[PDB]
Amino acid sequence: PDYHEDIHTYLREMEVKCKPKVGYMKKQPDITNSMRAILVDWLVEVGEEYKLQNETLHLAVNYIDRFLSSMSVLRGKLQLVGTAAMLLASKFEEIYPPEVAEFVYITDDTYTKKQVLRMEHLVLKVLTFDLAAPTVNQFLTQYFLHQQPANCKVESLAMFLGELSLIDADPYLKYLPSVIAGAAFHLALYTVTGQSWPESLIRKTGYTLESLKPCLMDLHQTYLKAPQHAQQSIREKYKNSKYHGVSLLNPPETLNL
Amino acid sequence: GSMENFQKVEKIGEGTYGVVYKARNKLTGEVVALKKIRLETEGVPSTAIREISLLKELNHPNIVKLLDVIHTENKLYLVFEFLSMDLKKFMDASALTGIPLPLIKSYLFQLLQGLAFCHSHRVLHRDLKPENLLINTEGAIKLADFGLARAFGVPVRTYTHEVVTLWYRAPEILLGCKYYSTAVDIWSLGCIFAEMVTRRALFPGDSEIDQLFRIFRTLGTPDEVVWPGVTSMPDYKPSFPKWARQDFSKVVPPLDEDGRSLLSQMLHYDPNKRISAKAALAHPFFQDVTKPVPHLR
Ligand SMILES: Nc1ncnc2c1ncn2[C@@H]1O[C@H](COP(=O)(O)OP(=O)(O)OP(=O)(O)O)[C@@H](O)[C@H]1O
Ligand SMILES: [Mg+2]
Repeated sequence: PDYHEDIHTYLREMEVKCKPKVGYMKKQPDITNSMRAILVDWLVEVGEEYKLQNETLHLAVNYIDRFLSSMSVLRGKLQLVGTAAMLLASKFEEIYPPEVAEFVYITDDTYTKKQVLRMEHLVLKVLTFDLAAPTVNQFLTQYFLHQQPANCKVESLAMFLGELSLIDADPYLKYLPSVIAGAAFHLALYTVTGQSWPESLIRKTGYTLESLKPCLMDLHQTYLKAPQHAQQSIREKYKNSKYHGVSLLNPPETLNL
Repeated sequence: GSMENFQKVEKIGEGTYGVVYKARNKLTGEVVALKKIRLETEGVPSTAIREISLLKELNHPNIVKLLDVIHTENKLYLVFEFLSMDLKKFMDASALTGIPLPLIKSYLFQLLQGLAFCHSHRVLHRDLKPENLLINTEGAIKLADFGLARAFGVPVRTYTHEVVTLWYRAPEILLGCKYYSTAVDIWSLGCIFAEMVTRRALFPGDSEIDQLFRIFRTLGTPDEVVWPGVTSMPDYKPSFPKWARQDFSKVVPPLDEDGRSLLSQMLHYDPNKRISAKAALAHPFFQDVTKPVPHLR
């Protein structure tokens, strides 16, 4: 009711400001998209194990991509950056974040408690404490309000697809969260109900199927190829009844776009 | 910015981590409040993480300005613009004479501007009370203490069940609703509005149940007519006493028609019907608002 439009407008301004550098991986001498994929997949499992909000996961990946836009990291340290990011996102987003010992424990003692704490401080400095970033998740839940009527499977499938985009910096780093959410919502809607991106969201977002097309073409491929992807933790996660087992729904073969 | 350019003056409060100092920039002359946050082997407190990231997004005349974060090995200093007094101290100094209506109305208008801006930027304050509102010598009042604040989503999910100091805590928190939202800040502001007028707290309970019963005795025990779904709320009990709603002119007797109308909309039971800060800015109570300086040192 009140503030829904003001908040949307504000998130659309901030997502431009909070966006990582699209090129950053080519400037990283020692890490790759493949290593990032492995890290993000591990963070999904951490979220599983400690029962963290989906929002916490998206925030952490945002912190990582922004950190890596200015800081060169060696491959043996990438997981430390990821652990600190997840700790920060947890402290920001969770009612009950896990304790620091729990974060040390799940890095299989690669790192010490002091390292994790020092990396937390470093990540805060580099991000200049700007932690309140817009995520695909935050756009999705607003878009869900435009369903007629609400459909739990559509919501869950949209969240699953939004989560898959986190894993692959190529191509997803080039799309804004609001755009990825638009593609994931349409694709979910289309898969479950056969319906399309509603004109009511065109009025709200200014996006049409035409302007969502590039992201949607990528996401559709990601969806088709998901069972063959080397990272599988998101598919496993979305088999649970919590998410209505949406990772077992068959993707459509074509979109018409 | 760094610690060498600041000269500490006096202690002006102690929240935690814990002290707040008045200090002076030696090169610019600017007077500031230094909130120290001690760095538990659990790293940076989540309360500081939220307080700082939210404050850095909120630049508004009626929200306390975070100027800088001084960021060393074992210490974390937040540098704020300094304000003379908190609203709680001001009301004590006005003990006997009271607070002029134009000031009360000015302060409420400004608090509502401040809060509408928070809510527009998806921030819930969650600890509005007189000691968290700061006033200066020019007639400004500002929201401060964002240590309990949080960035919300649309629509909200379940957030921390604690929240809001008891006297200012909304019925929906007290009845354990799974979802609460911006309406809880408005409830707190309505309590503070009443308190500026009477100079005593509107519902000073000492426990959750005592707090509910005081609200019920003032506003009537809510039924399904006034608040659909209330009798199915988690901490609702069908044994609750059923008090009649009293003449609203008796709740804050000095208030005239427009003030009462506005107060009644801020204290509406159903969070859906409760007035938003944005809509309240346009209430006829404010038709003649000005911004006088406080009438006191
Ligand atoms: N910018 C400021 N200018 C002047 N005084 C301030 C400022 N910030 C805080 N104070 C004083 O210190 C008190 C405590 O600060 P604040 O409320 O921000 O932190 P807190 O941890 O909640 O402390 P408390 O629980 O004691 O209120 C305030 O009530 C106020 O009187
Ligand atoms: Mg306080």
